[PDB]
Amino acid sequence: GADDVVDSSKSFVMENFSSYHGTKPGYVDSIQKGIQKPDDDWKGFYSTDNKYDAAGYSVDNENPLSGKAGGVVKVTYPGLTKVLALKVDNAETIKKELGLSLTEPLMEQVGTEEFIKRFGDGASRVVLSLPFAEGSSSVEYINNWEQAKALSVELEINFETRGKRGQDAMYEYMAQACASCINLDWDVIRDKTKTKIESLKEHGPIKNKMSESPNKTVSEEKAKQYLEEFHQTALEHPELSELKTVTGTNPVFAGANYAAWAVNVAQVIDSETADNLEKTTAALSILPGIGSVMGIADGAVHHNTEEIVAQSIALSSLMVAQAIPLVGELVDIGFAAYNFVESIINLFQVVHNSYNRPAYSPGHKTQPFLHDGYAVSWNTVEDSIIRTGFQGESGHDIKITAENTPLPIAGVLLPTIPGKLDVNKSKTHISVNGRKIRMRCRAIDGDVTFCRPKSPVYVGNGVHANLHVAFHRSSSEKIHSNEISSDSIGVLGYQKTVDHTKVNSKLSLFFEIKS
Amino acid sequence: GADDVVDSSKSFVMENFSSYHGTKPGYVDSIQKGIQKPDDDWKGFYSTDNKYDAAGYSVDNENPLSGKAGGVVKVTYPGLTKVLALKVDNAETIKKELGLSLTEPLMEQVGTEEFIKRFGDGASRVVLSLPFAEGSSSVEYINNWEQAKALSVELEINFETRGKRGQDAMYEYMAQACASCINLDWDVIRDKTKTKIESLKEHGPIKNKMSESPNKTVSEEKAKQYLEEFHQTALEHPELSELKTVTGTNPVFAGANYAAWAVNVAQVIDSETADNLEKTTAALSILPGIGSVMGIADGAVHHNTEEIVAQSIALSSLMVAQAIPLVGELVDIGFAAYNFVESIINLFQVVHNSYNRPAYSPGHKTQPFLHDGYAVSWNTVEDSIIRTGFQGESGHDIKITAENTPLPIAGVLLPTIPGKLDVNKSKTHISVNGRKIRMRCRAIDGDVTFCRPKSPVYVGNGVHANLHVAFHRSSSEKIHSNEISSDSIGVLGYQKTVDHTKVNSKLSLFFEIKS
Ligand SMILES: NC(=O)c1ccc[n+]([C@@H]2O[C@H](COP(=O)([O-])OP(=O)(O)OC[C@H]3O[C@@H](n4cnc5c(N)ncnc54)[C@H](O)[C@@H]3O)[C@@H](O)[C@H]2O)c1
Ligand SMILES: NC(=O)c1ccc[n+]([C@@H]2O[C@H](COP(=O)([O-])OP(=O)(O)OC[C@H]3O[C@@H](n4cnc5c(N)ncnc54)[C@H](O)[C@@H]3O)[C@@H](O)[C@H]2O)c1
Repeated sequence: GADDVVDSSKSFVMENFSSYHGTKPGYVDSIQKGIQKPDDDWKGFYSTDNKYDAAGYSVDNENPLSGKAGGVVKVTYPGLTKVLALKVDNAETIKKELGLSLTEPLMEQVGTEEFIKRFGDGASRVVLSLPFAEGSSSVEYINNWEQAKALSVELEINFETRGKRGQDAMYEYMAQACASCINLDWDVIRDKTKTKIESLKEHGPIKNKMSESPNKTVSEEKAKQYLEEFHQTALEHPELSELKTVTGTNPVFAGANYAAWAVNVAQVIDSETADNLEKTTAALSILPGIGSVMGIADGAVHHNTEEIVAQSIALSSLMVAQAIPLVGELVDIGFAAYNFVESIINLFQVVHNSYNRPAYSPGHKTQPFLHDGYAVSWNTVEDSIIRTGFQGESGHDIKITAENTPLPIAGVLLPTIPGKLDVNKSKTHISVNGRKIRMRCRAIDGDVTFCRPKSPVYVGNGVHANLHVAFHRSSSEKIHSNEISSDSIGVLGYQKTVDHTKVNSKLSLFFEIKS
Repeated sequence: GADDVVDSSKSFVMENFSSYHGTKPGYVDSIQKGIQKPDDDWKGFYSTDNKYDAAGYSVDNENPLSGKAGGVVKVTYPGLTKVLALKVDNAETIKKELGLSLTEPLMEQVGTEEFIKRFGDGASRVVLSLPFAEGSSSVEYINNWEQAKALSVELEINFETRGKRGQDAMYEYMAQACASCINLDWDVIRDKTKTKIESLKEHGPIKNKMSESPNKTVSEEKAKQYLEEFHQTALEHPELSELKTVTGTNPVFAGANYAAWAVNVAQVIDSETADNLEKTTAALSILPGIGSVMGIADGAVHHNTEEIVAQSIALSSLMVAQAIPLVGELVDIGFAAYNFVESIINLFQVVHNSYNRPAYSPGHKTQPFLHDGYAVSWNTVEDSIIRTGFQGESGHDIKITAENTPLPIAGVLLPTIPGKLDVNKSKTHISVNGRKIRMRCRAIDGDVTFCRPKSPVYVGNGVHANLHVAFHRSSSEKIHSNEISSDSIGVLGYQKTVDHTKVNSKLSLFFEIKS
């Protein structure tokens, strides 16, 4: 009953149990006067244990994208509060398993004396606990509206009082979460951006380059052509010197990408959109290629300095202005320097926040490694863990497929500890659409066993494989932090005779040793 | 104990319990005389319930790729046999949970009187049952060597007696599994191939085109250039007319791809490799681009006629011959018409076998939909099922990420049955690296609700999202086969103002209604 829906390991009675609530502009002051009710099973006051998670619930409901953020308040229950952690979020299952009345709203029942007597363990009330979200270690608290009347409300922060532009106050606060960490000063970036734009517009070669602008609707291919030369010319400016160095190698940061982005923007911004930050943001947010200007690629935010960020934004701003008359419909005039910059700043902040949050990189846990047309991932989280300290076997499933045409899997490289952790050659195989292919595994240079499929393996649209790696433990001795050669399994795809040195496509699955 | 490792639902006592075993050339006749033993926990005789799965175990152990296939025999146990289905393949877990001696080999213990008395349910012996493989509905039987001595062995098929070339006899037999079904006559294809090659070599314009071959080591870029013109010229031949029509539209079947493939082959075939079928096959099997010649793309085998397959193979054969002197190292002479054709035929057969086997297409069950840089999939099989016939809620997790740079998720389109099956707007959200974004969902034209994220959603390397769709059932009435608008959920990525008509990247997740 209660075992099916309640997580005892994670429930607890606490004195002065505190949590956080994010609220909208206009209510930061009135909410500190008291919590009050402004499916039914879930009608309740919502808080979280994470204040920066609370912050995300503070944006003006009618302008969720660019709107103003209100604040975060701390709500404390005096006395003893019982946090009942739930293993399911289906209310009928909860009411049933907890033997509750299958009719009255779950939350309504949570605030009854009987319910508090039964699962409160002496606490004055009960607050439901649920995981905040997939990919979050935060929890979500669900307070019964009546019991919530006992909450003491204190202010955490009022983003509006910080008097900063856009959602700068909210994002810089959340950034406090990680003290890597992208902790940028947007006031500094906002100011450098304006200065740079100014210096660029008022610039000999740039103004000269502008002269040659067809300054009339031209074809898209000609637009990009002009834009790529403009970009090249603009990057010579002393103000964009660092950006010239940082964007020199990675192809994602090339001029063609800036030009591509610039024309794409100029194309979707009509006059009414441009005269609205919310409308600009919604328009820009669905465009591809924003990574070229943000300097984000290969899993890293490369433009992580106020100086380089401001040069990148100033650069695309100038180009959007050039692109508007060639492939647009409005007066680039303000847009490029006004809402374009305001909207893009906001988007950077959204993406920087994502990378500041703890997340699994490709090939880790059940997160896919996408590369060369292939998609590989550990079938389950348990699969990605190699347990140690016992004599025995273990199996590990790795899912494999390719996007379209049939691509080969040459085999798989596995890290070992010869004697302690070995490949179990008889249980290691790969099934392609069910055809269980046996593998010829051989120890190679450097504590790695290379296993090859006995027959050809190809994956693609409609064709998938399950790589089942079996390992053998010769002793109970725990593998130690030096023992295994590496922390990944390497699935090898096709062979490319590139760099005059033939090599395979490598698809890595990262593991952790435990127990 | 036994509940933890034994699947009662799938175990049974059967009279004359039969199964199949695939064996190597040289043993098809001697194995019919009796089963006899030629980790330890798993030492046993191996059979399966699928004869075409058995067939795959018949290839000459020293030439697993191109070698000769022996046969399949049927092994029958007289009397009553108890098939004990196992829920785990870890022998220590089995011996422990079944209270067996944790020392003696599991299989050794399976052939004891005591063990047969305990779990045989009166049957003369016990055979272990295990799922054959991930992606297979077949089972694997594990016979105790001693008890296996009672088996009656009958012949199913001897591929060698069929007297066909390569592994034609084995693959055409397996093809019998699906009676779509690629059931090709390789003798016919082999014969048409030779005829076509002949007609091409002895052909005015082709011979003329050959004349102009630099016929000496030229650069790779020049090689492809010559090869693309040669290809174009060769496709005009009356013998390759159908192939000219079938390869006209899909870019994967273009001449650049044939030329690319041709030079890639010529590049990896040295003399010793070329004089060995096993070595040729192993060499070719790791090359990319085989889908252009097989005519396989977008999840379908397009070249599915003996006529069109033979034209495709004849065409690449001619080109490999041209590519050898330009970007190779041997005498194209025999290779292109000898082992090249033998090896490629084998590879086609491997891939056709994959597509003949039941498999889940992208976006179905936990199989990923890969498109436009995004990777999306149902978190679990249960998620991909929408259950009906009850009043209540259900949640469905969809995993989302993109390969590299930050790409947007505009929102998600969901099929409904207004009144009966609705979107639960309060529980439907998307978490990006943990940031739980709420969604504005609105009913639109045609029994579809479009939900948009309240704030910008971008995914890419290091950034992932979990789309959690919540549905609401207003009555116990079962959704019927006409009710829901479609069988998929459509996640929308970036917007491309292509075809002068702007559209989003569409990523579909296919579901099934059940219960
Ligand atoms: N806002 C949060 O901190 C928070 C925390 C965890 C989860 N959530 C999630 O967000 C969704 C909606 O929750 P929500 O709280 O933003 O919205 P809600 O739908 O409950 O609306 C209540 C809104 O009115 C405001 N309000 C103003 N004065 C109040 C007062 N005196 N007492 C109580 N509320 C007052 C709240 O701040 C909130 O913005 C939830 O269903 C849950 O998924 C929100
Ligand atoms: N061959 C099959 O039909 C079959 C079926 C299901 C699973 N498997 C799998 O293939 C792996 C190895 O099994 P396997 O059977 O190919 O190889 P094995 O390692 O048990 O080797 C025995 C080989 O010797 C042969 N043999 C010849 N005469 C025999 C005789 N008189 N009695 C018994 N065996 C005789 C068998 O045909 C087989 O080819 C298994 O571990 C399992 O994963 C094989």
